[PDB]
Amino acid sequence: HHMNSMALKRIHKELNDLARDPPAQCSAGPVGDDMFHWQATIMGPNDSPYQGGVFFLTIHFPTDYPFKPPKVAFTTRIYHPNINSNGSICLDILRSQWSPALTISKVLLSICSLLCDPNPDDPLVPEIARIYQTDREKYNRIAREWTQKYAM
Repeated sequence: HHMNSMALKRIHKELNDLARDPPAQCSAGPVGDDMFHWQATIMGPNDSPYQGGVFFLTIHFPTDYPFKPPKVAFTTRIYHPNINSNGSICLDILRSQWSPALTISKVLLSICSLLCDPNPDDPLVPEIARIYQTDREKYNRIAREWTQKYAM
């Protein structure tokens, strides 16, 4: 017979790799004994208006990982064009551009990259995209305000 544990082995591998080479601002791991449900924490990137913030996420790996992406959501509020009040993240690799070559460390690094470099032309929060496009000084000030309001 078969053992059906290859997703679990992949997730374990990815967890061990994460400990040895952490994406710098980030921690992540299983909530308790369930390897398919993780929590994560992202410290606001230093050259970003989220500096000083601590943002919590949930990660749910599918049973057929790595052949489908993990489902990742923010649980902390953030002022960003691509992350909505439900914590949903608009990031290509979590949708059409997922590859089984990717890993949770790559996903966390890409979220951090998104925090630094929003994609305002593919928004989940259209006002925040508008402010980003038209008045970056205002965007950074409000993003700092919200970091202090919700993420510190």
